[PDB]
Amino acid sequence: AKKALVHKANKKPKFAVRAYTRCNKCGRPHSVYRKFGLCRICLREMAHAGELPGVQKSSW
Amino acid sequence: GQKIRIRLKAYDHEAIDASARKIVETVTRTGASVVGPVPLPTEKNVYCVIRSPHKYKDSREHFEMRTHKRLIDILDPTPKTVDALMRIDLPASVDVNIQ
Amino acid sequence: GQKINPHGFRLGITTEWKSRWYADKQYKDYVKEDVAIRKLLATGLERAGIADVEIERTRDRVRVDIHTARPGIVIGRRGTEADRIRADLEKLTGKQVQLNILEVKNPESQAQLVAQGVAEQLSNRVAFRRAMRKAIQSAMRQPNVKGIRVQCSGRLGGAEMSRSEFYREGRVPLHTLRADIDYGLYEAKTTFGRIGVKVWIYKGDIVG
Amino acid sequence: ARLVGVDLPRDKRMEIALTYIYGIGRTRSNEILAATGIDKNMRTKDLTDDQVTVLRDYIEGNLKVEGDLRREVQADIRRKIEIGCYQGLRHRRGLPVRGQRTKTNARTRKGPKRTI
Amino acid sequence: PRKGPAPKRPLVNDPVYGSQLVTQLVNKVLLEGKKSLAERIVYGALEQAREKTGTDPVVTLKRALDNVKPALEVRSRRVGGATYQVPVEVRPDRSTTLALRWLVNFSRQRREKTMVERLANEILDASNGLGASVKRREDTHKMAEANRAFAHYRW
Amino acid sequence: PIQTVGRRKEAVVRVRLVPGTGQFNLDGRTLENYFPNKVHQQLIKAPLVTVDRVDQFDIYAHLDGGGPSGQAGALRLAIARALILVQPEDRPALKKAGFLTRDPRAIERKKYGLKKARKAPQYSKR
RNA sequence: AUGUGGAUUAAUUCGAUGCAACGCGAAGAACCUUACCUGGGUUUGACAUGCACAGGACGCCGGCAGAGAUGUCGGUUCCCUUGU
RNA sequence: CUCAUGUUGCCAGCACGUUAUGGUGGGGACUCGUGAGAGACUGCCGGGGUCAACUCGGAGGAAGGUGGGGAUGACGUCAAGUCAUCAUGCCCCUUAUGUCCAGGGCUUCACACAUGCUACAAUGGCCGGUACAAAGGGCUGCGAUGCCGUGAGGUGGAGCGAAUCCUUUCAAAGCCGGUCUCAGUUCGGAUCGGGGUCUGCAACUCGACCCCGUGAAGUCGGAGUCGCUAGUAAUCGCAGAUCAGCAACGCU
Ligand SMILES: [Mg+2]
Ligand SMILES: [Mg+2]
Ligand SMILES: [Mg+2]
Ligand SMILES: [Mg+2]
Ligand SMILES: [Mg+2]
Ligand SMILES: [Mg+2]
Ligand SMILES: [Mg+2]
Ligand SMILES: [Mg+2]
Ligand SMILES: [Mg+2]
Ligand SMILES: [Mg+2]
Ligand SMILES: [Mg+2]
Ligand SMILES: [Mg+2]
Ligand SMILES: [Mg+2]
Ligand SMILES: [Mg+2]
Ligand SMILES: [Mg+2]
Ligand SMILES: [Mg+2]
Ligand SMILES: [Mg+2]
Ligand SMILES: [Mg+2]
Ligand SMILES: [Mg+2]
Ligand SMILES: [Mg+2]
Ligand SMILES: [Mg+2]
Ligand SMILES: [Mg+2]
Ligand SMILES: [Mg+2]
Ligand SMILES: [Mg+2]
Ligand SMILES: [Mg+2]
Ligand SMILES: [Mg+2]
Ligand SMILES: [Mg+2]
Ligand SMILES: [Mg+2]
Ligand SMILES: [Mg+2]
Ligand SMILES: [Mg+2]
Ligand SMILES: [Mg+2]
Ligand SMILES: [Mg+2]
Ligand SMILES: [Zn+2]
Repeated sequence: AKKALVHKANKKPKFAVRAYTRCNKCGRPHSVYRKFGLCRICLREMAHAGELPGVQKSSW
Repeated sequence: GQKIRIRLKAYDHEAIDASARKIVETVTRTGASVVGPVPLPTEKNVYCVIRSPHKYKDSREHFEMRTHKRLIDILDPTPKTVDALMRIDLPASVDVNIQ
Repeated sequence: GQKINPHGFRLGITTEWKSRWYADKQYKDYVKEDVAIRKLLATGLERAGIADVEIERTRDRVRVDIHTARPGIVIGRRGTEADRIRADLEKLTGKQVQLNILEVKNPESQAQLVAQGVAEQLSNRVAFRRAMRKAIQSAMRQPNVKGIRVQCSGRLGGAEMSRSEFYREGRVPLHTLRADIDYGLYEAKTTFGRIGVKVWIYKGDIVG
Repeated sequence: ARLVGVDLPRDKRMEIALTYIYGIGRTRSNEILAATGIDKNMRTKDLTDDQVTVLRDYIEGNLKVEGDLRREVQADIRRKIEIGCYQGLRHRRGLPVRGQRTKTNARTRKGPKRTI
Repeated sequence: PRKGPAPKRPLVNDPVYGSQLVTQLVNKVLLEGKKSLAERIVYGALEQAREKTGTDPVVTLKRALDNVKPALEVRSRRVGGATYQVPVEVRPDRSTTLALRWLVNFSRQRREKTMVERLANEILDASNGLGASVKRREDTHKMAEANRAFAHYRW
Repeated sequence: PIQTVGRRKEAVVRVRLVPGTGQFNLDGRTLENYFPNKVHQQLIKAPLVTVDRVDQFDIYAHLDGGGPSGQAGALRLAIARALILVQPEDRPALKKAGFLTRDPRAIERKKYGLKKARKAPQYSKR
């Protein structure tokens, strides 16, 4: 993720259309989830770190 | 007849039980009608994730958003009771919604 | 992949959670601030081993608990690093916050502490054999831990090739969820590149 | 039967018989039957010539069908192919203009499966 | 099946008549899991046959089952570079199973515009010996009884 | 007051009995007008004929979960259980019939990497 | 309907190829995502840190010229204190 | 199964409802909701078993012998994949291989392979009537009743950060009646013409959806090849999610 692209994304768009997540920790165009505000492998790593209020393994 | 609804708002079963215990003890001490911590359907969110980058989509990992809610309908809302629950401090685990 | 994270697997029954709160609309803001603070504190504090972190939050106020093997440089007797970190949090706009510092009981049985120490010795001069033997011996010395395993994978000694090796001693029921297991890791510094190390620690079991 | 150069079916539901005519589809047949008051369940064996006259009146007064549609559609197609629109370019090239998966599908406009 | 016998399901009984064979019929007529419509079609075909023949439905069905129930099947075994055809006796369960499955899978095809009438017509043909089930039993018997010899393997 | 419950494949029904006549009240509509499938009526009627005490009890049914088969089976098992609940002297016969044992099998976990249940995508080794 | 080889185009970005790639990244391409092209510039910089040389401005709201980024002109102007 | 336990959730049993229904006063007698506990441990019997492990059969019980399904990847293999998540050693550009928009391309297209949907039709299509599920999302969002529109959709906008309010009283197959009598068909849906909406600064490449015209191919499929042993196979609907729209038949 080019820092130029990250800065352009975070800067207020000239139009409301140019808005996207770009996971903040690592800025990934794809594979980002809004509710957790982080990318996909990023969320997995953070969950294995275990500092997230609610993420736990699912089985039933 | 006036009734005050208290919504208990958090994940952990142990934390919710402890919060219900503290609230019930405070109400019993203050002398107000309390039914108890009525159980509520536990909302369970599911989020699935693959375990690898760049394909291998057949393997994934799961999650839950396990939220516990309890209903405590305390009748006869004594003023001193209201101040007692307002001043009560609870662990950051559970969220208290007074309504 | 070979082994899932034992900590992540055992969050439910055995281990505990390092941050507790539950709010939805601003949850993204919560995670954003938490990640920013964690990364900047990791970048800043390197002299003192920040073993664990913990975030307790209610409404605007937030509290942080950090575990280290020694607070001598964590907090100055006057509070130099203390008010420094206070300044970092204030310009991060943490609202109401305070710092709690706790020293580990047995630093030699802590996953992050031992891994970081052995890795620092390796990055400095220590050969992997001597470093890992010291780690294993010092960890097994305490009668609290009876089964511990440590692994380091990378170009050992600067070779143009990556080894896969480890030494085990005791019992590590990874597939036993009742087992009390502590996991760690860290990305070492080397002029030739980077090397990863993973550590498994078992400390008794919980029944009930 | 016979209807505006379109052979009315000997025995079929009028909603399909009229659809047999070029310019009408099931929906328009239903609406036409409702407007003219004729039901959509009888047979052609009860057909009456006065009814045929009334359908002809209504159709010629409130619809365009057959040769007029042919000429209009051809005129529009030729106009847009003449203008140079991307629609006309696709028409000339023999490929769909809507932009579907013209690589794997579009065999309809590419003709039966021909192998290199 | 490499440890032993898999327990068989004790299917329910048809109340109106009282024959598990009819239930088996309906299960075989079951496509996409629509048992209500399957029972509807079975009733339609059986009523058609009833009004066609003036005979007890249970008696006619038993007659058809007995007429179209085989008593020997052929097994294929390859030894010495080629496959061989070898027969083996079957139980009454297998016999009725084959009979019902044939009847159904060959009433599936006829082209008189209604499978509901197809079922009854083929039941009548099986009863009177003209059924395609009768034909299939004939050809399978041809194939089997052409080879009593390969039974020496007894495999 | 006698009550019985039935849970299977998400099919759940609350069943109330009465020694009165054998009238059927399924959410206010009789059994005849409620899901008129001969197989379903057979399954509902089976337990009472098994007990051989037909037209000696009345029922009040409230159903939830599942479709027609699910509700029919849940109610059937409901009467099967309530019969023993009221009178345990028929337990040997009703257990020999197997009515008391609810069928403990329902929708299984849909596992990732599979189209549904335990089927798998079409396989090609070329 | 979309993925994949392949050919054509100024671009047809790139990665992935049997079991274990192929409605796989891509869980949404009119501008962004966009890493590729013909097409106007631009440059210690769009984007931060620190050493020097001049600044109280930076920073804020509008009009004209343009196909837009381009630059010019109008409105307000630093918080500390004599070191910054 | 026992206990605790009645509101937004239920009604045994009393009253009002009087057409709109537990709708309303009332009540845990049950599910319902989620906490604690119990229960399957060959527990007991016979046969055999080396009197040992264990098997088969029988009573009990809900299940009998890992009751069912998930998570859980042993040492290692393939220098297997991923410097385009991230970070990382070396080299390479720096007045450029950096920077912004002077728009367009990422789908283009004579052809095959990979996995699905639509069907090829009567156990069905179409037309009218008619009952049943779970789980889940909702703030610069979900979105009531109402009006205008065939229908996308517009006006207006209650209730909801939320068992409540919107996702229709969340349905489809299911059941009743009418048409179709085996047709390239009332099956069948693409392709193409003309008229609109929505998101958005602007829909030509290069979106989605609606209406009208369009009527092609196509008859269970060639060798060989996939999966499937209990709610399994098959068939139907629904929702989470990336999103502003939308190629959403995809994944879950
Ligand atoms: Mg966007
Ligand atoms: Mg992200
Ligand atoms: Mg797939
Ligand atoms: Mg299923
Ligand atoms: Mg595959
Ligand atoms: Mg590529
Ligand atoms: Mg390949
Ligand atoms: Mg797919
Ligand atoms: Mg852009
Ligand atoms: Mg009640
Ligand atoms: Mg191994
Ligand atoms: Mg490698
Ligand atoms: Mg690179
Ligand atoms: Mg790098
Ligand atoms: Mg790196
Ligand atoms: Mg492009
Ligand atoms: Mg593209
Ligand atoms: Mg593409
Ligand atoms: Mg493949
Ligand atoms: Mg259809
Ligand atoms: Mg209807
Ligand atoms: Mg209805
Ligand atoms: Mg459930
Ligand atoms: Mg209307
Ligand atoms: Mg045909
Ligand atoms: Mg069609
Ligand atoms: Mg059609
Ligand atoms: Mg054909
Ligand atoms: Mg063949
Ligand atoms: Mg098996
Ligand atoms: Mg379908
Ligand atoms: Mg989205
Ligand atoms: Zn991330």
